[PDB]
Amino acid sequence: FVDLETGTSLYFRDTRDSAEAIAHAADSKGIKGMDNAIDLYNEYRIVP
Amino acid sequence: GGSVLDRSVAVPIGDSTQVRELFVETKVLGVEPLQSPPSWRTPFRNDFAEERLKELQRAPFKREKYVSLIQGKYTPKVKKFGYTQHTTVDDFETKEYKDRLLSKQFFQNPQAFEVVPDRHERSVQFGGKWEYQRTHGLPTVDRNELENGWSEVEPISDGEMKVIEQALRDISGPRPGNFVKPPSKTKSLQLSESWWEPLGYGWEQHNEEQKALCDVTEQRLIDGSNLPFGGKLPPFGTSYGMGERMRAIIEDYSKGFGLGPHGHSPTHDTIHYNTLNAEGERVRDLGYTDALGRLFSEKLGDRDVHQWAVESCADGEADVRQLLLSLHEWRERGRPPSLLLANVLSKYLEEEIAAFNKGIPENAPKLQLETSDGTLAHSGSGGSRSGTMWADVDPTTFALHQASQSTRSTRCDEPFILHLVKRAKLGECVTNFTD
Amino acid sequence: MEVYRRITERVRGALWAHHGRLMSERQFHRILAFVYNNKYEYQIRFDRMEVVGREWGGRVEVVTTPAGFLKRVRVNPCVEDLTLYQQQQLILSAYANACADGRKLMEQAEMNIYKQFLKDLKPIVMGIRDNPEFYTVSENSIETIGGVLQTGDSNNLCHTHRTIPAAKARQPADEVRARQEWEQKWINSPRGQSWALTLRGKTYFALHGPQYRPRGAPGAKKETLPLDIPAPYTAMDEKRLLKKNWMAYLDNKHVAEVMWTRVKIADREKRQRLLQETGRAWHRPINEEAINRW
Amino acid sequence: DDSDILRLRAPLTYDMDSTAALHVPTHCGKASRLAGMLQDAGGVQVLDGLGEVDDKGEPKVPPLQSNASVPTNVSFYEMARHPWEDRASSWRRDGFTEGSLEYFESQYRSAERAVYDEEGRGVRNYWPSRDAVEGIAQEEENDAQ
Amino acid sequence: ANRTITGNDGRFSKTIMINEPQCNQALSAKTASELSKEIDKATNAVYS
Amino acid sequence: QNEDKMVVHVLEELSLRNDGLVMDIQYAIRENKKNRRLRWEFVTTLLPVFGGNEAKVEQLYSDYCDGKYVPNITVAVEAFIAFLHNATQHPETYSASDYFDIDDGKSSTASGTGDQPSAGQYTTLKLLDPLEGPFVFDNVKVEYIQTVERFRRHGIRAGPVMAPATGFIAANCKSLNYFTRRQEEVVYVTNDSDQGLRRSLENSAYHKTIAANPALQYLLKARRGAALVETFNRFFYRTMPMLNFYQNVLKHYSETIQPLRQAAKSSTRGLARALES
Amino acid sequence: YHAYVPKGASVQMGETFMPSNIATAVFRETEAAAARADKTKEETGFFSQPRLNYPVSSGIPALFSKDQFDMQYSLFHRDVVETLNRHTLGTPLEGHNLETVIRKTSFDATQAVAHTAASEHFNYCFFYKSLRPWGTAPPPRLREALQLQYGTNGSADAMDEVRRIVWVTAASHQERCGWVYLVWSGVHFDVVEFPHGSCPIASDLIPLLALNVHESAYILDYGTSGLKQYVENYFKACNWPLAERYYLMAIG
Amino acid sequence: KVPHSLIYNIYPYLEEIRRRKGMMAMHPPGKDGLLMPDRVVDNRLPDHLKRGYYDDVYWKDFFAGSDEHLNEPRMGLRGDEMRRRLEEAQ
Amino acid sequence: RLRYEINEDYKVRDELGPELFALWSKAPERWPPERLSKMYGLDFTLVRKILVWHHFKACYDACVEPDWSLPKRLFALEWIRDVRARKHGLFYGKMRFAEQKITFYSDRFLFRDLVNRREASYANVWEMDDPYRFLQTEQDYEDYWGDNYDV
Amino acid sequence: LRQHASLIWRVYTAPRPLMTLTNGKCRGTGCGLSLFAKYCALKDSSEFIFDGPNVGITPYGGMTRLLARPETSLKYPGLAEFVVLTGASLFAGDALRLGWTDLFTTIPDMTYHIKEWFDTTEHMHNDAVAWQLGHLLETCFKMKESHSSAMERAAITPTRARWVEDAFADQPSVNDIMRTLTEIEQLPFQSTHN
Ligand SMILES: [Mg+2]
Repeated sequence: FVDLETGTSLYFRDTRDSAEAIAHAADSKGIKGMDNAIDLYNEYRIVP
Repeated sequence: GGSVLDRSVAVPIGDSTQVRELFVETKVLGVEPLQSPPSWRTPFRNDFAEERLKELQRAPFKREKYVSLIQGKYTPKVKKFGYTQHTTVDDFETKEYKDRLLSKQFFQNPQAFEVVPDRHERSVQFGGKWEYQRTHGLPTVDRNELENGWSEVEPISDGEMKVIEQALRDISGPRPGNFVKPPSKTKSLQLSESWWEPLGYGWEQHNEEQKALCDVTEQRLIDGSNLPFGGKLPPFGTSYGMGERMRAIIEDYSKGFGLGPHGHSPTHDTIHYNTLNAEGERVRDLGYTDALGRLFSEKLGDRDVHQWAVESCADGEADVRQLLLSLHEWRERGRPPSLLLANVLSKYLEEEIAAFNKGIPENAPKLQLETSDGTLAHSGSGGSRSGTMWADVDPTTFALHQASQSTRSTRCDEPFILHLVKRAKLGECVTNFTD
Repeated sequence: MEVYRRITERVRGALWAHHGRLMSERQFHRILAFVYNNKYEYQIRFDRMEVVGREWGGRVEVVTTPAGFLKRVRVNPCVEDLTLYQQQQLILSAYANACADGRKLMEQAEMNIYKQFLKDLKPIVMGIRDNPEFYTVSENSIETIGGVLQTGDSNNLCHTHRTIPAAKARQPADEVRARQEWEQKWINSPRGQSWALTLRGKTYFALHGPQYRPRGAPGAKKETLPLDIPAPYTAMDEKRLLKKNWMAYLDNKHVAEVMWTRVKIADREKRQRLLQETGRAWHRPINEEAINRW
Repeated sequence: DDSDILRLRAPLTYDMDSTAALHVPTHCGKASRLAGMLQDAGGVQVLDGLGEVDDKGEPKVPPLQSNASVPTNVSFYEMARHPWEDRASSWRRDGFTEGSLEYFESQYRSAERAVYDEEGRGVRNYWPSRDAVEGIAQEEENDAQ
Repeated sequence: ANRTITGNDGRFSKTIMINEPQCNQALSAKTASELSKEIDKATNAVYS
Repeated sequence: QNEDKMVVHVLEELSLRNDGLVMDIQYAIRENKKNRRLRWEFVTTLLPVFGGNEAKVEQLYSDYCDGKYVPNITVAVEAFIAFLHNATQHPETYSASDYFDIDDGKSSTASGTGDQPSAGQYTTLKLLDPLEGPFVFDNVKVEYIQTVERFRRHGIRAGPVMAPATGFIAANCKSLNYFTRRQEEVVYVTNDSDQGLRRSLENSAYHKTIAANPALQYLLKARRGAALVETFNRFFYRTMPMLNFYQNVLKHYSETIQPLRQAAKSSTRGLARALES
Repeated sequence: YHAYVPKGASVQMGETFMPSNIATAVFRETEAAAARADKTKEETGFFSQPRLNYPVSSGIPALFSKDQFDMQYSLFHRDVVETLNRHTLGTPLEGHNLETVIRKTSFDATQAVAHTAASEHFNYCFFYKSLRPWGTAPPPRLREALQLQYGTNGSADAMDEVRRIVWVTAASHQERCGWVYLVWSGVHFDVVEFPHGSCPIASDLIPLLALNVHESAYILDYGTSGLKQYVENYFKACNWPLAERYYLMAIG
Repeated sequence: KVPHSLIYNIYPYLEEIRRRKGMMAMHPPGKDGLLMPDRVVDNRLPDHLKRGYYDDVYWKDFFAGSDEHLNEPRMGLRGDEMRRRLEEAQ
Repeated sequence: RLRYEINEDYKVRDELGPELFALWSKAPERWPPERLSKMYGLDFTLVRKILVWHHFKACYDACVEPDWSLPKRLFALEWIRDVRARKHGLFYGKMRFAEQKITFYSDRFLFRDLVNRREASYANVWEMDDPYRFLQTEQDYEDYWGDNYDV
Repeated sequence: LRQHASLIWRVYTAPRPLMTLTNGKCRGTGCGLSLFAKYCALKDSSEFIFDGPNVGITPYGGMTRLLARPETSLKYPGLAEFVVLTGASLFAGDALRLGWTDLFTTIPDMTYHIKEWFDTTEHMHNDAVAWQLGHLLETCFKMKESHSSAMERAAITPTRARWVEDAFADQPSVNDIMRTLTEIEQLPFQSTHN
């Protein structure tokens, strides 16, 4: 997954609006939630 | 003490007489309550007299040499980070804290505090079986001083911020070696393992480097035939897996990273780099060389480099070692020439540069050595400073390439004519043979 | 969280990209941990104070800690006659303007935190670019197996900047030592002697003398020379790993490489967006030779 | 009429248009939560003449003021700082024991001014005698003694 | 409860479909306040 | 001739015996040429003296960059005066661009200097912030900044805050530049030895319109008669930083040159006898 | 972002110098560029121009200004290729090598279009591949070969002599439409002059160096009388080592 | 569906949802964390310049046997250490 | 035969000096497990485990006795789950995986609690994480302290 | 009003990725609902009508913001006044050129394919998620292949842009706008400027 560059742009989608990602009105800056790593080592394990 | 809490204790100024005779001006500001001075400004609560007496009694010891009583010990001892033994910082430790701590430590075990320790064994305890609840941890600092007493932080301006993030956006620009790793920097693998050394890993590269850049009097040549697999990677299913983990290590260490000229990773899904050695050929036909390089190697001709250096410097001109160094690093290991070497070459080669420059149309690139701008990087001049077509070339590759041109003598140190006769009769195919 | 972790990954990645140094996972997380705890401290102290939002006239008052917690609500009996719906909306809008004021405060606080954080990164960052071997090439210059090709256009437009004095090294440390030399020179002068008896002088000595801090008082008790971590000259996490187990070596270098790539991709995305906003770039690929022809 | 469109730009009061301001994100999250928060605060307080101005203009029932200010002593980097050296960084460094380092540095200094100028003439020599290179410092022996 | 909003869930994906073909998909106050529930309960789901 | 040198002669001679030093001088010169700020300062300072074409002022700016121009002390003095005038008549442009320190009436103590420092006056002539100033490398720029602020805030007069005394071309001397050997062409305005700044001020046609300003009254007359000297040197440091720059270049040259020639001859003869042997 | 930026434009740093007017004009030029890109994607034939190994955004050093070389590359050569594509589709020559187009169209009047375009395509290609921007010094082995033929009792006399014979050959082709090649006959070297619409592969030689003697090549820079100067400069900018490895491959 | 046994893994996530109120939710105004390169920086030096460049900061002959950091790896070396290299070569 | 150890990023040698011991020593209440847990890039169970070990090492280092209630405090949820499991299936020990309920929750099962958490608010930060927020009813307090006959 | 506005906000702040497939027309608050999702796809049928001064009211749905971005003033000066004053429909091409969204597709029943694609996916780790989502986007919704400028549906096709900027750009009233317009209607068929 990591090797194929594809989808890494998506960590950074907040960049799509320039004057916003500076302003920080929306709390969601990241793929799964509030930031890109909130819990890296915990969340994903909820899948069997 | 910078702080709101850091005001002092009650101090004497004398009777009305001495007060009027002390102060010249007095200006008053409105009444507000008395904050009790914190524990560290309080002289009776902070007295260190015992510890200071200990320091003084040991003070003459501090004036002598440090000497290891293991003779033949040189290397320093490592003190690690966060060990309690080594912590010198007392944030709130007053005499008060040190005493509360002392007492708690003493009633933990007394036998730590005896010069000759008696047997220390645990007995029962008076609070209960759960007594640790009323006992444990370290003495606690009062929370008022924890929160409020701290120094006033020196305000950071916007200037220093903009500087820091400028430096932050300087380092995020690409380094030329990372996307496609030079075969020269991928020979450098060493593991502490007992299976890594028996197989010379980078041997063919290292052999190439040695043969091209080193005199034959001093060179060590690794032979692949005697090496474990024949200096190769074994065929797939044969080697019991020695070969496979070999390949895995190599492919993982030699992989590139960062972004390439097409703006994508080397491993990116749909779009590719170096298709059918399309870059390999692009180096084949271009090659890495300055125009200035060959103008110099043309005018100098046969005669001795060192001789030339003693010539081009009259006695008072410049250190010979300097322009010798810079010349060597410019010719092989191709680099931008230092403005020393550029000044020398300018007043040396002026007629060859004139002759190279005399025909050119107006809007086309000329060849010029002028250092009026501070920096030497020949990506900075437009490549027009020297004759270079490249922004950067890694030294090893440059040296291999220009040594593949036969001009200089490395293995030709021998007698001249014998060298040339070996070159003619044995050809260059004499090294087809590995024996 | 996000703004920080992005910059820290920038640092880690760059650290391995430019020199062969790895940052220990321990270290990488403990940076972030320090940012976090900073925020926490600011919270601890922020809850001791209150912010007052007010709606119509002054007749709806809402007292709330800057974190957005609600402590009191005062109301005119006028409001009591409205409707449950409008009462609710009124109080809710007062609460909103309170949260607004609080959030203004907090955002100044956060700017302050960001500054401290940067200041703490500076010996590392300026550790890697302040060496005699560090360099960069322009992002638009082609890279080929030998080395990097020259960008052709506008031979005036490429200026190479240099951060280091090329003659004998003057390091930040020499500058701090210079600063305390001038401090002492000023103090020990006659005009400085008279100044040290002023209020300005004693403000200066209370803030910036550590040497006079009584034993057990919070804060550093000496003045510290600025940290020097020259990147290519200091082995950090790669040598311990290389001695112990190759596998962890390969994994950690892999992590650093991945992070660096990711950072670079982000920078490409921001660049692309800024390019589209100003209309120099289209909204779908119109130039495919810039991609497919490699 | 132009004056009427001039009027549109004024912010929402409750005196003119009888509607509260919209502010959207707070309404989005906390709209259903409000009863809870309110009763946690022990209900509202109905006071009299909160925003009602008196005869000469003075506030009747003086309004509540915010104590809030940005705390200026709170840098955490100086709170937890390096355990022996007092530096404020987050950087973990394993130092060497002071006094190991001192001795070490001393013997280096001695060894190097022994090698590079052995005769104490004062100038740097890159071609040292075999006796000065493989020779042991007598200071070591003297320290044992 | 009004059968205004309907849905289709795959393992890892979620489909929320607004069904009001009569008034030309114009959401009422109740239906909108409902959608802001289904959207964030679909979006804050674990497997989406 | 081996004695008298110009700045260009020095840089082209030194270009052989110090690579790094010259590389530095030149990088710095470039970065100073890039600032719009230093340009605007030079221009708007020297405009009143010539009063004429900004073409000549711009030319003189570019020539000033190379050491090919130093202002004549006469021109210097009347430029300073012209400044005091233009800043007083309409205060808005030159108190929002050129900086004076302002009095705090929140702070009051009894002294003759410190009271004129305390209420409604200009305390000090302020130098450019370290970002907009003359060049410093980005190693040290942070510590430089911190130091500048720490010192201005707490009223420390020392280091980067104090302005070095700049030299000018003497009244009798018609020479355009600095020279390595001739020291009498260059004239310093010191506290004790003055260049007639006072007698030129009082006899100037602007003396009364400047005497009008209550704020300038402290910088004209201070317990330290060095208020005028400090205002002067500070002004020409913040406006024309590169006079001190080149002055220090030549200073350093004349200091270190002969050791370098000894090293050169010794090493070259080393490889010489080594070679012929 | 590379894919999204049009063909000509350079991607750089904002200096915030743009007034809104020209800032909009730019977006409009980009829109047009997108349209013409969509039509060039469909106008694409079998053959195409070669990618250049060296940056030509500025001129070719010591030889061409930007306008000269880009009047060769983006004007004459691309026309040649449009012609070649127009006439190799709907014929037995569809989708074959550049060779098997050159060689199977050789010496016939009926297919003269296809052959002329093909050979010009090759010549231009080989010309671009024959230019190394800052020039190069001729390798020892090639010098040894050339000396055994052209050299008369002088050191690398073969180099001055070869760069003389090339000049003479160039001046002796009067029509100013064609090419001058240094080639290997397979038994010896020589400098041959090909007329426009003729190629060394068609005559089954092996090409080493190419020089473009079309008047359209030197007109913008050296004028109409400047051919000598032109050639002299060409040797400052030529690529010898290529000629060498081709020579050595020819021999074995 | 989610098994009852695996739900504990969601806990830390759910935890800092709860704990994200206040300053922890706050981002620095103006700063996205994505800093694009603008200029080009090269600090590289000719060898003779760096021979004595770090003498004051550290000892003289700082780059001595360093192969990566020098274009001439053997400069500054005293004779012995030069001899060592050949000694291991043969 | 013992030479390699998994997870080389955090070494036991390096955790001997406990982190920020000069702080949470002095007011251990202002330092809940969260503040420290941001320090480690490991999963939850592991980092709480490590924090326990830190506290104990620190205590033994300072020559005072450690809080033995600390492991119960950090793991409180696990504690109570084990107590109620022990009362349910009748056994003494620690519940393991085989004996967990087989209930299958829906995808969005956590929504109610999610909006309850997302909208929570706290007067101070101590209220935010106190150790005892796990407990509401009396049954909770009876399960949490059954061990100390003191409490 | 409050519930619609707050709904828009909900879509804007959604924690996990929320992809709004826009199939068919949007009136004002619907425009808001579709455009502010971080992943907003447009099919050919997608449409935006920001109107309501025609029903005697001011536009709602926040799209006003999008129309006022300095970007829109750069690319299409005057377009903001055109769409806000004149109730006028914008289409997929216009929403793409303005950079309101990155994503567009022509594939039938896209929703089914998204479903079945995310059925075959395996883990929840954000590496995996990032790639799966990203690959989905690149293969369909970004137009890498089989797309042209002739084919995208556009109201503002470039002559129209020139006209709009001649009429509505930088005019300090509605009145100025229509005496301008009135002066434009008057042009002959033979003038250069017609
Ligand atoms: Mg519930």
